Amino acid sequence: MLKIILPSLMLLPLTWLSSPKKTWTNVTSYSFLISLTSLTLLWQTDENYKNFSNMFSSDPLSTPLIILTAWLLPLMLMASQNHLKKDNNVLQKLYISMLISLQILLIMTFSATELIMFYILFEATLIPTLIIITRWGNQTERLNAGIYFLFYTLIGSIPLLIALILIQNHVGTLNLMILSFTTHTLDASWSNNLLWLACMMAFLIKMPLYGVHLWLPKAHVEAPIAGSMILAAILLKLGSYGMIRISIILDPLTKYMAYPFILLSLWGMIMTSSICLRQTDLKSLIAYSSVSHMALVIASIMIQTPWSFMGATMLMIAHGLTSSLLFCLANSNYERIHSRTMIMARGLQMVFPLMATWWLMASLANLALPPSINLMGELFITMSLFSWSNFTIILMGINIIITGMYSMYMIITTQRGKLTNHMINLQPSHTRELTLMALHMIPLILLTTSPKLITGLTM
Amino acid sequence: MPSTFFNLTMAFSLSLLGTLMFRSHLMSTLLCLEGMVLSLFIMTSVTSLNSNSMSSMPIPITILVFAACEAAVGLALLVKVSNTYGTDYVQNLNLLQ
Amino acid sequence: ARQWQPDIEWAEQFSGAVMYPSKETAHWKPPPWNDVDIL
Amino acid sequence: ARPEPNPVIEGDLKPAKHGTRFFFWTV
Amino acid sequence: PFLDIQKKLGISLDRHFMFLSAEQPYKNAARCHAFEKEWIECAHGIGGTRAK
Amino acid sequence: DGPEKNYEKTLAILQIESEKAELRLKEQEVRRLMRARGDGPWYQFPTPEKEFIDHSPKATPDN
Amino acid sequence: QWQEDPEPEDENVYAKNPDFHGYDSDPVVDVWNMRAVFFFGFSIVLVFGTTFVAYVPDYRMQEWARREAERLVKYREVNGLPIMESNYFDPSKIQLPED
Amino acid sequence: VKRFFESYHEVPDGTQCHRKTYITTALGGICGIIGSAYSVSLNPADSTLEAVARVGRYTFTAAAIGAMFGLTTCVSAQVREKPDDPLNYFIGGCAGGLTLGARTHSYGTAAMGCVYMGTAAALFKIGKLEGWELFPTPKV
Amino acid sequence: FYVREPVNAKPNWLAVGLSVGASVFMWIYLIQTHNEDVLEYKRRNGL
Amino acid sequence: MMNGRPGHEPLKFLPDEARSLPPPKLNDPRLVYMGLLGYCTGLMDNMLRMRPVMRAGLHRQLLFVTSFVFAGYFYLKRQNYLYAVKDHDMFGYIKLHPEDFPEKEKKTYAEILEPFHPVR
Amino acid sequence: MNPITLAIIYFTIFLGPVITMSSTNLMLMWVGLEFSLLAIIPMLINKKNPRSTEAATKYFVTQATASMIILLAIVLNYKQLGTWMFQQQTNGLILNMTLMALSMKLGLAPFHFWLPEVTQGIPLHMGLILLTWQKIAPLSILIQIYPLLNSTIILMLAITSIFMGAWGGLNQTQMRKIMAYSSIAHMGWMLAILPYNPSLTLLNLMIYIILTAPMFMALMLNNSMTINSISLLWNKTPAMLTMISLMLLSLGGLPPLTGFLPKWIIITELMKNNCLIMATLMAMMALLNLFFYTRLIYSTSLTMFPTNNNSKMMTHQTKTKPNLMFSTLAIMSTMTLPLAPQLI
Amino acid sequence: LLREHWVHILVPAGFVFGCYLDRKDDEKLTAFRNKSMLFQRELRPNEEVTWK
Ligand SMILES: CCCCCCCCCCCCCCCCCC(=O)OC[C@H](COP(=O)(O)OCCN)OC(=O)CCCCCCCCCCCCCCCCC
Repeated sequence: MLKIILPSLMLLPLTWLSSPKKTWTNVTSYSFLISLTSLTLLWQTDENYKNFSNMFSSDPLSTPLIILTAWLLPLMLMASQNHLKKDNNVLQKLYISMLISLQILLIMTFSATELIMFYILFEATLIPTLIIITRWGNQTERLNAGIYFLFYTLIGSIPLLIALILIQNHVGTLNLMILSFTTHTLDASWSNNLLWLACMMAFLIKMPLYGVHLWLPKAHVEAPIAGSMILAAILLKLGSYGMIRISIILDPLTKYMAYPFILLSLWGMIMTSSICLRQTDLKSLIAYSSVSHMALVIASIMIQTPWSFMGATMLMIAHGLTSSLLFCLANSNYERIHSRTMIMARGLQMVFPLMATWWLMASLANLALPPSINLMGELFITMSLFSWSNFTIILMGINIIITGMYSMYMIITTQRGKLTNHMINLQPSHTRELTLMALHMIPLILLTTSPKLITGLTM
Repeated sequence: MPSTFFNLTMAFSLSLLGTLMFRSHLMSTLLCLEGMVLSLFIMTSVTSLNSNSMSSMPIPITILVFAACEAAVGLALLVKVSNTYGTDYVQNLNLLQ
Repeated sequence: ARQWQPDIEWAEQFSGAVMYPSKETAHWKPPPWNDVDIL
Repeated sequence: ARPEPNPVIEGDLKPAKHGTRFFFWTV
Repeated sequence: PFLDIQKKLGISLDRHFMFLSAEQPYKNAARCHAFEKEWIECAHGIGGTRAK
Repeated sequence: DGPEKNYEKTLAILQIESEKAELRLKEQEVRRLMRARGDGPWYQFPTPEKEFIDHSPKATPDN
Repeated sequence: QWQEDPEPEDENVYAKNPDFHGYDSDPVVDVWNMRAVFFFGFSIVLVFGTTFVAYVPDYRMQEWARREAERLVKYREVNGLPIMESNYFDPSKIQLPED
Repeated sequence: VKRFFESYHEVPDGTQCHRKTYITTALGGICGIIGSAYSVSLNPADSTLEAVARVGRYTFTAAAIGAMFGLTTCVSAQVREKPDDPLNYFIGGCAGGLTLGARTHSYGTAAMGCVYMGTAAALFKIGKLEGWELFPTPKV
Repeated sequence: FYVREPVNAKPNWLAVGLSVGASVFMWIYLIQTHNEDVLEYKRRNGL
Repeated sequence: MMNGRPGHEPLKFLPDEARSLPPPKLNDPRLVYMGLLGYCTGLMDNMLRMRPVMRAGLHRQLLFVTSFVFAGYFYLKRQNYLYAVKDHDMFGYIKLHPEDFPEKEKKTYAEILEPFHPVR
Repeated sequence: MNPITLAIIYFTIFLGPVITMSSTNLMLMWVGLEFSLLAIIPMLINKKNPRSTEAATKYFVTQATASMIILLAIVLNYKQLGTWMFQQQTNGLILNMTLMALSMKLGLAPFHFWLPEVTQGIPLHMGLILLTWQKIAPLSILIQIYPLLNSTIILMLAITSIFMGAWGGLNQTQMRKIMAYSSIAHMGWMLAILPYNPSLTLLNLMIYIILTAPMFMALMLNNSMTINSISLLWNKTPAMLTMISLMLLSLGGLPPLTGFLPKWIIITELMKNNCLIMATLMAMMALLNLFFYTRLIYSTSLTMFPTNNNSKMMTHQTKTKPNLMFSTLAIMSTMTLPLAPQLI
Repeated sequence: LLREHWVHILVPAGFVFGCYLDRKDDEKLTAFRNKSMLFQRELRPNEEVTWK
């Protein structure tokens, strides 16, 4: 997998060497094709994993993501052509390159055989992200948000560093292939009960768990649209990908060491879903929607039943695409409105007829409408959770009712009701804004036709 | 030397306790500092002499030659201080806080 | 609307000989820029 | 009696086995 | 030692006089010269961990 | 090119990684042994050199 | 008060360039930055990509297994063998602990 | 004068609390002295007496955290009948956290202290239970 | 142009020739070392 | 560590014994990296000194890309030796002290009984 | 300085560490340490400002008493073994003295008070030498004697330094002292692995030198001893803003950059030796160091602090360039990580 | 081909280089070329490599 990567690196030379006026089209047009080369990995004609080479591999779980990581770079660069079009021609070429490095790094992290290669690349992605959030962040508080995003991930990260070096000494190689075909069975000691927490905690932090998710609402609030898309679509899912590949070892402990997180997540799912119900900042509501719909995932990567896992793989890819779509349209309202407040800007369909159709489809993806991969995902996690304990439906049942309420409230108070009297007149929709959306949903429609590709390792 | 090398050693520790707890004048430290070099010089010379190790007598003196200059530097700093503050008192040396 | 660049006040805090000023520490004052004192 | 000298590793160098075996470096 | 510029250059400015059995002036043998020899020709080729 | 290439490539990747793993662990055991044993070329700490011991005929007769 | 610029206004790019596509202010760059984005975006990724992804054959062997079952179910049923015997690794291979 | 402290570990936990509390109290007190010493050497006092007082305050506070830790952990173990249970220690660590909190007259510190100190003590128990090695000799 | 004629108005032609010439000596020694090296390696071992 | 080894060259860079090892291919990814590492140093310099970034010091750019690379071949040549000594040393010991590194025997998975923890 | 004097001093400041490293007779190692003490004091007071005399008089007393303690260890050994050099047999207290003493000259842990203060009153230039070409000497003496020193003490001085360095740095706003504090911290990691794998100490040093030397020549390019001063870097010289950003995050352990390797392999070596207690606590507060590094990042790069009109004047004038060393030592430092295996 | 028609060849070239670099890895990991159990066959006539 060096075509999904080397051609990517070369994007950096192109963003720099290219003309200031033509820099945007060379980069966006080329990475669209970079995504097309990424699609070749999907050609798996047998169940064996495609080990491209010693360090680089792609199995069913990584492949559905590498393609998404390559896909969003085009979109990210199309959603940030407006803001970042007021810059000095060298601030742009920095932002474009920053976005380019994220998927170079993220493509490799999702396509990495050695778990510590994951760690080095895993924690590197913070550098590009923190720059995108802090350097271009509009609000006074991004310095703070950046600190929260760096420390919560970093304090979790050093325990994983110690744990992975620890298993290398215990087993003798951090190669995901071998670690899988070798006998690593923890022994339920008090210490192992700590190892397990060391490995999972760093992944559980960037996958916002109810206890440590305050970093994500603060980060996406002041982050520029491209950073918020990256955090929701690819960055948070880095934590999920890690939990799937790391729990191959630590096989016995999670049977009983998971209860704490599972309950934290399911109760967390309800409270995070509910506070979405009365949050005035739209970007705030989407972020907590992201916490709740990701709290379902940590509760399926821990129950560990075949269906959970691919419920997880289905939902992660699906929610990634949906969340960005929501964060992308939130930005289009923010740029014309100039405020994140949900109460202002009422009645837009009256003035932006189509964006409202995109808003409606994004919300229906947000809630579980049935001919969507989003629902298949939740339906499956719901099933397994029920298997874990029939009572789980109650808590995963209060979340579904709340999820319907906030998803439609975003449509009802932003895209319906009487028009706002006279905010700065709202200029019509650009074709870029609409495509950036179409590019998010057309793939959501196509993937829903053949869900098999994003089903995970389990199935 | 069994107990004659304990007096000298404790002399060095009593001189150690001195250089480490300052009081007013800086000269008293420097002066104390020198008390150690004498104790080291005496101990080095003593054992070299009762080990009949003549190949090592060079050291007892190299110790003094280096210690003398060391002290020369120390006093020039001291003179520099009572040229800038009119006293050698250490309290004055509290600007770097 | 432009990214908020830091104003004078945000800058002010970083002055002073100690970032997080203590009870008595705050009483101190920043070191002279020339590295030479008036006494 | 003088103690025995540590034994002597013998042979000729051959490129290291599988290369620097540092974390994930095909090298 | 840390940088053996002495062995390399072949010079011996610092090694000739490190032990009591080194060449003493006018060959006036030191005291304990009967032993240090016996204790360093023993520990020669045997590293410290096994000179101990 | 086929199912054959990845299966055979993955087995080659596993053999390199399995052999690297066995050696890395054996290093840690060898390195534990030579440190304490001091019977191997690594961890051979120095003692004075007999190349300075003066074996000349000295003045006194008991040297 | 200190010196600094007054907040700049945001231009109505739709006032000039009434055909603004949202990519860049001068018109030709805009046209050529959508003529290449709709094309490389939709025309040869959503179309050629979906074509190729649709034609990936027997993805993860699930087109092979619906036949192998059929000949195994064909073979097992006609020869009278149990369709899915209840132990997979044969008991004979398994040397169970004798305790 | 070290064979002593070690004794704490030798007898099974939850048993002979008297010794446990005494030993734990001493360690805290020793730390008190050292801590006061650094606190007096640097950031000196105004009068000899004022500093003697400090030393006393720090010593007692530390001795107290030592005692309650020892007492709580021993008693919890005995009552809960879990001879070896990390939690026992946590109860004790929390206790120390609270004491410290009181001597500093702050509920918040007690919060900081209850979790952090307790966690730390618990880890000590686990450490002993799992034979974790601290400051290990080089064995490479 | 410049009131104070830039010190860099016309190249330090020495700095070119010891910079260019030095690098071309590096290569001719480096490439030489490799082939020379390969040989010894090949013959030192059987081949 | 590896110092104190018999025959150690007290101040030498790469003992001739390292002649036995294969020479680093000039295009070894690493040496090529050092090259890029170098080009960047050059470009960076131009930038910090405020010169046209790429179109300036085309002589220097060469000195850099060619100094770093030169350094590489001769460094890697050594680091490669050091690692190679490590095996000579390591493998030898495994044998000279065989008992300590016995070849234990591994049973087929049939014999071994690994406890099955149900997921349920 | 009469250029002759400059030569004599500089030669001594350079013969000082070199004699230490080359010799084996400890005595000759002591005088190497002594010459470094004598040579550095003249340069320290070059401005001769009132702050400077204070700096030198502290540096000298701290250095002198430690030098005397190191000599006492050599003198004591001479009587416990006729040799003039530490051996397996050496009394444990003899070695511990050498650790404390040498940990004072290097300024590690509870003896970390002199360094921050002398780093504050000396010029940026002499700051570098006082931080990096004066640590080589004592460390050499320790690295030579590693087989014999105590694993317990080193670890305590190691951990303490890491903490003191980190905590001290958080509050400081003067750059010279932020660096002094970082050096205390890095010096800590170095002395942590000395008992186990000295060869890694020499890596955690070089990398520190290849990181700090560019960082200081950056601070002085604009001679800014204040963060506020370095924050207006964007106006005075914009290009160094990019690399200053990466080098400081490299000084802390963040993974893509070269700075991770020293911490990563030290942690790997300590876990190989089973200190998974010690290593864990060190790595954790190591994360505190990055917080103050990033706070500076914020002021200098990610956010643009307001500047002064008189700055436009300094822009006009051609900026005297940064030496080439900056680049070669900025890149080899910010990104060599892909080449770690050969470094170790 | 350098009137801005050379910046367009940068990425396309990266693909080529990647493909080349990629097929190189295949050459390295060619043990068990055809020695795998599931896929071991006698080289059919006129075929020297089962998979290249
Ligand atoms: C890949 C990993 C994840 C990557 C995410 C980002 C990728 C972006 C770049 C690539 C985008 C395209 C490639 C990825 C998606 C591929 C989808 C696809 O290939 O569709 C296959 C489909 C033919 O179906 P087939 O594959 O044969 O199904 C198996 C039956 N046994 O082919 C078709 O027939 C296409 C038909 C198009 C029209 C569909 C009309 C029906 C739509 C029903 C919508 C129902 C309501 C949806 C509600 C959503 C929420 C509101």
